[PDB]
Amino acid sequence: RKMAFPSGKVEGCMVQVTCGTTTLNGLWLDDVVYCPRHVICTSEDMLNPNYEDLLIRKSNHNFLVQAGNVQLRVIGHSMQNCVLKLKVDTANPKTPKYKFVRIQPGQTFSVLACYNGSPSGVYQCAMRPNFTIKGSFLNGSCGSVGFNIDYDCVSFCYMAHMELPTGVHAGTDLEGNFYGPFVDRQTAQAAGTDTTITVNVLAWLYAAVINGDRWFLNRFTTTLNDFNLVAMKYNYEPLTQDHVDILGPLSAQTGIAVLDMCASLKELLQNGMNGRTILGSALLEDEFTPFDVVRQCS
Amino acid sequence: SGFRKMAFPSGKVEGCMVQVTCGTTTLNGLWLDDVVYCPRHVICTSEDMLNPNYEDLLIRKSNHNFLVQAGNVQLRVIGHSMQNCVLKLKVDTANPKTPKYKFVRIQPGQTFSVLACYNGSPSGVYQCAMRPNFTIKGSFLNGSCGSVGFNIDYDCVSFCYMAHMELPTGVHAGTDLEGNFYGPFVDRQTAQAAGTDTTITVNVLAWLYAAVINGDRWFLNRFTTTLNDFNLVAMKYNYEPLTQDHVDILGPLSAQTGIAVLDMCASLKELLQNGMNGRTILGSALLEDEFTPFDVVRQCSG
Ligand code: NA
Repeated sequence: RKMAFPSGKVEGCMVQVTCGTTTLNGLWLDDVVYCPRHVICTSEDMLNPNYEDLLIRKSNHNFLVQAGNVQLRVIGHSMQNCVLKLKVDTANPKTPKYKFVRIQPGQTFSVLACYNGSPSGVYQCAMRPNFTIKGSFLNGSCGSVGFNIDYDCVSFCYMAHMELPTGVHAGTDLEGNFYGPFVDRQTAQAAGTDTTITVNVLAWLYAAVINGDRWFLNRFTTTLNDFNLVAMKYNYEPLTQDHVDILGPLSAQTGIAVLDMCASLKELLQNGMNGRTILGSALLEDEFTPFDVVRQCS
Repeated sequence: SGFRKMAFPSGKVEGCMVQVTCGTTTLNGLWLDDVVYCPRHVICTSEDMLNPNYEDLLIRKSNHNFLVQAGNVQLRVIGHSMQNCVLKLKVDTANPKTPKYKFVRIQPGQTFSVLACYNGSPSGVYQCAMRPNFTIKGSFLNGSCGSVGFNIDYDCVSFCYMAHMELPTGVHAGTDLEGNFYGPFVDRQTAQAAGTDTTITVNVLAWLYAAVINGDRWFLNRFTTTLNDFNLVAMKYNYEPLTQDHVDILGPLSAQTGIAVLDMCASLKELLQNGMNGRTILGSALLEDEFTPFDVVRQCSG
């Protein structure tokens, strides 16, 4: 059971942004509303949008921002990469302590999903190696904002811009930089073949050991290079020395060296589960980071 | 790959979470209007928990024995009473963040979100179902201060669950907000264990309909089954029996897809026999049973 962060601090920041007939979700922090810049495009604009030119043709009156039933008056607009910044005449009184951060594939965060024009659900996820996010099967989302919470500080890391044909979404950080080889233009785009986040699977095996689920431990230890040869065969991400270092705390806590756990994982890949489960699951979980496990399993 | 279930946004409940301390025992309470609800075993020592006599423990308490903290603000308790297994502390301030709310008792198979507290504050939210054996599958639950379960329908929070105990297998058990336990469990540290759990068959069938609606059909077959034959097979896999009520409930999805309910039962029978052979349904390599017909009809009948 993966948990998301409590979403209340972000809920107070979700607003609806309308340009023409397009309405989508924006993030209201102090006196700025952040949203995908493609809100300014028409159907025909998307085929080859000149966003800088389209934006200068736009005026403050072209934007309608609503926080609940209160309209926010737009008093200026600028673009930062693929994110539109709408200066509004009112600072959000619910603005939490926050910062904008960029995460790496394999790292986890919570998504507050908007449906029918307001925040509707929250889930925990990992950014896939192919930079997409496995969201809800429900289509027609008005957008999504991804975040982590550390103490009282919300670290915003993701904003959804598009749905991909496979049921996943793709997006930017809050400075408008895309994650992955995607563009906010109407053009043929597909997620690349995805792979399993190996360092997270190892983190989760450590969680299993901490919770007393040990049947999969074996006496063997492999090498980083021998393991990666097997990992590649099974569409697992290569393990790096950095990953090994990251797992260090869990190795010290459990007494299972990383390359020792890698040999357990190699065997699980090559031979299967043999009718057993781990932490009650018949499948290996790759949406817990090492930091998630350390934090939740002491 | 599992099915991506969403929890309700937890903000409306976060505004109601408070800390309740009795002696050395601190746990989560729910502050609604001028009442704080929490498990009555907050008044127990570790010794008491084997055979607590709650009436005897409570008659000896005064209002000022209860420490209630809402953030860095201390709430003054001005009365207290016990309703079944829940303690109700009247405080001198109505919670200004109280949402529209009601208390409801749910049935096994129903879903709800859980706002989990850890280390003395809300720390995580997840979506779950009340299992057929009346337990909740939680997270790692290392040092939980409690949990509150809820649904949110049109800005009204329906509170349906409060966690009281962790059971040996890592699941938890608890009560409705009137303090009545779900299942045969008691708020006493004595040998009690969850019965064998079973899969929520009607939920799996609703989710298969959601899959067809969203364009997944590889698992359909040309067979049907009688209701009794299906139940004889399903129970061999530890699936819950399907009732005529369940058949009625799936009616709208059958009418939407053109697939008779007992035809979908034949498909489920075949999926249990074959597995998924490396394929997914709605992105999931597992059969999902924590998505109810109500939510499917709502999110897919459109
Ligand atoms: Na080993």
